[PDB]
Amino acid sequence: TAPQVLNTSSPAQQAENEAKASSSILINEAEPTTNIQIRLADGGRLVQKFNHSHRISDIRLFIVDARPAMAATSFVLMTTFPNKELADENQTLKEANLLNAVIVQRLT
Amino acid sequence: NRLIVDEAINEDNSVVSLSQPKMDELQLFRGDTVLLKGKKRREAVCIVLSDDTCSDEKIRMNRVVRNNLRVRLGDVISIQPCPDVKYGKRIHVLPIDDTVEGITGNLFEVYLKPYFLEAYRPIRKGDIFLVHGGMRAVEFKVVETDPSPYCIVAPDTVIHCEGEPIKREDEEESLNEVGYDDIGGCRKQLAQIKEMVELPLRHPALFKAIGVKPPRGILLYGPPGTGKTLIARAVANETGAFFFLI
Ligand SMILES: Nc1ncnc2c1ncn2[C@@H]1O[C@H](COP(=O)(O)OP(=O)(O)O)[C@@H](O)[C@H]1O
Repeated sequence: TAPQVLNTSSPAQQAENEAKASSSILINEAEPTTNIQIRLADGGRLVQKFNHSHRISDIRLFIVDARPAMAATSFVLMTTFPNKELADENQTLKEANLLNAVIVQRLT
Repeated sequence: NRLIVDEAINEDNSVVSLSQPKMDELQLFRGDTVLLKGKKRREAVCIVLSDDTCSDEKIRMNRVVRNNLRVRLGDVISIQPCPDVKYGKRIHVLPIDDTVEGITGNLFEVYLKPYFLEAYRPIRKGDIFLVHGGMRAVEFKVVETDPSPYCIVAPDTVIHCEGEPIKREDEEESLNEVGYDDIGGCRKQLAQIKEMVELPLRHPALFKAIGVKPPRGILLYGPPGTGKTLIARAVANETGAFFFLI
């Protein structure tokens, strides 16, 4: 449907960008750590590196810092099978049931 | 991945329950492409991470993969991440149990399209699931194999309509489920059989510790009339070897 982004980045800098995006999110050891799983629909690659309590805007910041391909491309994440979308980007993970939930990069 | 299973909640494979503290303990990937294994060498892929109705350490699977890959409720369910598969193009138009109970029509728009919520069927091309609109008891065997491995399909392209009914005999004709419990108490010699087939049981590693395999060839001795077909088929679908009886 919509235009996507191919593998335009270097293979040797993807792990460095993933480490930079992992270090961008603050890590606290006083909370039960929730492993938020994100899979993008631009080829099937998927990573996970997160803390316990954050926001959906922090997930968008993690996606922007992970790769420079979809940083400027408009994208709306979603959860599969409530038939719902992921609005209210300032909401936390526990209130909107984002505890390790399905995140699918959908391009509009 | 060896853990106890939850009881049934719904009757759809397009909704699957979830145990989130156990996924916090384990490592499972996203959603639609997650492998589950088990009996009869049957690898299966469907959705997880969708409903979250039950509690931790027990997860509901669909009934068509409750009877398949296990024996009953209370068994050990296993999970496996199988991501990054490709996209298929309109798997089966052909159901195999209840085509004549009703009307054919377009043969895939009638029953698949009211009964999905963007779950584009990542099931084995030849595997079963009950799907119909009203009566909700129509299985299928997939004949359209546009992707080779376990893959989801693209949303709503066009295919042919060559679906014809067959009697539902294929699963117990070719993949008849038998286990250790399905032979009526031969454990004086069933243990000996299990000892003899354990080195064929997916194990090349102990062949250097055994020298030559003591099963060069095994003879079954029994009275005329006891039957040996299911006894010889017991190692089929428990080892996963190619049976090919003649
Ligand atoms: N020891 C046994 N345990 C369970 N079923 C048996 C046993 N012996 C015979 N049968 C039954 O006899 C029937 C016909 O036997 P046959 O097909 O000749 O070989 P097999 O006995 O290996 O199945 C089968 O339906 C099978 O269930």
